[PDB]
Amino acid sequence: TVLATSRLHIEGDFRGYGSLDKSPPGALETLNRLMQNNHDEFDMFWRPDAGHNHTAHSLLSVYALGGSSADLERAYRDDDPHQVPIGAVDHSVVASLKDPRIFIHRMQRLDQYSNYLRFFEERIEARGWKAVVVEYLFSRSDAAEAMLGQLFEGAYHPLIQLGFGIEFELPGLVAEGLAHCAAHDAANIIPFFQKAEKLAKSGSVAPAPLVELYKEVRDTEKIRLAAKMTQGPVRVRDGVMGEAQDDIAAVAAKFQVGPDGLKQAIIETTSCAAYSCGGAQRPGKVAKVDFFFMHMVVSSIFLSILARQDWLETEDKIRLVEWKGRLDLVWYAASSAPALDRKWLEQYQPTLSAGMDWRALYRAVTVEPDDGHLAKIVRSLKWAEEEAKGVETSETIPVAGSGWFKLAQMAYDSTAHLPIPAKWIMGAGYDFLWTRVDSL
Amino acid sequence: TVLATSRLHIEGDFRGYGSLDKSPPGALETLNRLMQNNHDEFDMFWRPDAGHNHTAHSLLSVYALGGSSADLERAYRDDDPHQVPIGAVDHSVVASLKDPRIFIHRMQRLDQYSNYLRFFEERIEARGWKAVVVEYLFSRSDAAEAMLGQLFEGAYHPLIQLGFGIEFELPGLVAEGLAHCAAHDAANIIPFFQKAEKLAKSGSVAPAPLVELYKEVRDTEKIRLAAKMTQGPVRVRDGVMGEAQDDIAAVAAKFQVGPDGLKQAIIETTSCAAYSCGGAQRPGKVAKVDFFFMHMVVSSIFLSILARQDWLETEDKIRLVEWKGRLDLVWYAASSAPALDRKWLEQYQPTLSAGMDWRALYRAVTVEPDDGHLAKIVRSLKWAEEEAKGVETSETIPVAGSGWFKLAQMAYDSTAHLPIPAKWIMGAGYDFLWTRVDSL
Ligand SMILES: [Fe+3]
Ligand SMILES: [Fe+3]
Repeated sequence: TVLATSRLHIEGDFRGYGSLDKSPPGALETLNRLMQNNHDEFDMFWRPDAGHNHTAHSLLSVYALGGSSADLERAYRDDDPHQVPIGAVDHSVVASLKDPRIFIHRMQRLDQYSNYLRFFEERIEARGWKAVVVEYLFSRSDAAEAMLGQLFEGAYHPLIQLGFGIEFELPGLVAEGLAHCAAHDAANIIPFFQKAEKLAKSGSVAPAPLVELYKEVRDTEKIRLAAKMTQGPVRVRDGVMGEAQDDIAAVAAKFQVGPDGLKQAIIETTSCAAYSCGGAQRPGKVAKVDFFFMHMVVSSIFLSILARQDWLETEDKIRLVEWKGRLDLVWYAASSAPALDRKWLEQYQPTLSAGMDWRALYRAVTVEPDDGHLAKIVRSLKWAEEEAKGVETSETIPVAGSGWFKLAQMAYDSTAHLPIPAKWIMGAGYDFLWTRVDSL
Repeated sequence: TVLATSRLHIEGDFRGYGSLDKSPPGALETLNRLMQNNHDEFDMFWRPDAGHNHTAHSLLSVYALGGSSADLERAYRDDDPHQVPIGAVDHSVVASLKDPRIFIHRMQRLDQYSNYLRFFEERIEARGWKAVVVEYLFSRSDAAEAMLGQLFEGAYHPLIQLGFGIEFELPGLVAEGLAHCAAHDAANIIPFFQKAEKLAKSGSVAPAPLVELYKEVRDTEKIRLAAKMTQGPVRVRDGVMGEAQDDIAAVAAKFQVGPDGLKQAIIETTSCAAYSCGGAQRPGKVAKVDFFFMHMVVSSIFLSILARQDWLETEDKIRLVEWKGRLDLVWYAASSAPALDRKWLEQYQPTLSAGMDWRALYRAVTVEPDDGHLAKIVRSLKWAEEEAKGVETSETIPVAGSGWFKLAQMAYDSTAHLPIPAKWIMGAGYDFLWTRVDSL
């Protein structure tokens, strides 16, 4: 039986957070065709590590930046490597997932994506997508607490997938996000979240600004050196969580958001993530942006979007921002906690993007061969500028004002005209990775 | 203390199995300097999966094919991505490794490579490389039995590393190989070897020709479909061993070598591996060689070399070839057990390599940008021609005579002038991987 949920159709003139120029005629038709092909044909996971399908992200971000049909076609073709046949659905597995104990038991296995997708499309057909999201992420059941930890997995890819689904109110894409969240392999971050939150709610831990928690991670040798360069995509699971889970959980417990603090906590987390990207440069080297710090920035727009959902309690919004800010510390550790300095972004001189404004940089991004991360980071940075409107740099807000566009320029300048593997440095704290980077 | 073992000096006439032209003057001095630099500066593992450092393989193979200094420098620069800083040695761990229970206990952890290297260099300094290899692979201690399974790990890279060391009688390279063997992460192949051998020695399993065991793997649906395309580097651990270990153990138990069978078993295993490579083609597609089948052929020369060692008993030689032939069945399964047909290699018309002899193919391979697999597969095929001199195709020997060189031509034609990722098909049985291969 075909479900109306399985049909992804964007209609009306909503073109995304941080949108500037409207896409020219033809773009929406192209977007709907490609989003549906990707939905129907392709799995969420194309390899065991760092194998998230970015197709939907690249399409929606290029549309939000005002890309034409041909720019969307480029985005789709550039993500050919992310596109592999979707796994066969086992319909008796899908029936059995109604049982919360079987639902939980089958989580954290990549090969279950297509079974969770059918399950969530059926549930969303029966209830709204809103009711299903509350049931499976925010209802405090054993299932939903596991799902909430899973949401941040793999440097925030489930969060990003559900984010887009919620942003465009696309039921089928919300199903993609929930199924991604359920199936994502575990980095042993759930006990990090549980231990950090317990300490945070105990009354034994005084809050501290996030900027100081980045510093504690760097200054704490056991934590800074927990990850190893050659652990690659499993640095969090085998390093930070393997060796220092309790230690970094105690640091993370110090990130505590007051009941009126949701907006400021989004700016604080986003500003620190942006500081990460801009601030981890080396003397005598061209600017490069850390691949992981870039995921910390791209995911920030989805905290802003979830924050404006009327069906979601303020306390759940705050909880999302707390957990994201705490895992930002883990990703900072996994890059070997590089020294950050406000000087690099302040002093940065744009090259390829010299003299561009947002509209010209958006345009330049729509035509740039890329897997979608460029469009995603520049859109997050435009949105951050609006979120943090009238907030200036302070001891606790390291990036603000003209900083947001400067980082977008740096991300464009340091990735344009390069093959994918050369675009982003894979852990700015590891000295050896800077020997493969150009000297000024 | 500096060990004499730590210094790699290749001196004098010996230039490798299947060698033809002598390298011109200057090459030996370049080879010694680069082999030493790689030995002292770089780890064995540069990422957690498919992360083996091929630098020593690419150098020694290019030398054996008669490459000059410039060709060896090319080989070294092409393997730049394989070259990351060698791990800090813990000297108290090194002293503890003399205890066989601590030895066993720290096995199968990649980050121990440098610790096992220093241990094996100290032991080889004291006793000689030959005594240390017998002790740690062939003495049937607990440690040696675990090391013998590890030898075949990651599609034969420890076997290859040790093989080169034994071939050039290079103490320090023997130590690299034994340390690689100890540290390699486990794919759950040890229980496969144990189960297959217990069945073979039981008296209850009749021997069958290897080519009929490839057929049985293909024709047993539970074995053929155990591996999944998107399991990628972990198809063996999570697919063939995860789902079908007992099943494929029972097939592999039928490969049994009699006490006078060593030479014919090397020829049989090498011929079935070559047949894998040349025979897994598709109608209407350009020829491509499977990456894993290529590893099955390149490893085959090191069985021939181990077979000629005076210090190793015939029993042990026979046991190596048995285990290798049995695990070739597992790698065949992991590529989805593609249909094989002798017609493809029989009918193949060389393109780039048309009209070349071995000397000209060797010369062309010395200059081809590559990570070392091209030089390794063409040398194993030349050596296979020598090993199998006077053996013709039969019901059990599916490739012989002119087929060895014809496969070397196909490997050259199908990989030359392509970037590394386009060179070898990563599982010839998976229909989807052929949609990215050029049509005729
Ligand atoms: Fe990503
Ligand atoms: Fe290899």
